[PDB]
Amino acid sequence: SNAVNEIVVNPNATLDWQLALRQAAGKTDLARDMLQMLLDFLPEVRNKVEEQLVGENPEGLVDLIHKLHGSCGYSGVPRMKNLCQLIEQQLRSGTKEEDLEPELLELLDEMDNVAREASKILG
Ligand SMILES: [Ca+2]
Repeated sequence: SNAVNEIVVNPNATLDWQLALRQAAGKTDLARDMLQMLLDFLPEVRNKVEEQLVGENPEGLVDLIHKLHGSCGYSGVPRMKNLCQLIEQQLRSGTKEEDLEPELLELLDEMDNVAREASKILG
């Protein structure tokens, strides 16, 4: 099927600011900076994921997804973090990379969703 999942069950599945604060010593400034740094990293990941999706077989995909997974842990982006877990764990279990295209497309979508939520959160 061409379809991927576009249902986000609740906007806190995209950005959970109370989770973000809980991971940043309860500090607004640190949670701010960590979210900013995540947003500034996403385009590098987007570009690699797009290359993968069009058959360029880029080097370093799983290691970059792993890095994004870790980065998510410093903030509060549950859907994104879990997408990274799905992608990496499937890749580690030997799944052909082409089979994971739906999750890669969902990750691209979630990058946009996170940016939208991030642009509002501190007002
Ligand atoms: Ca922590």
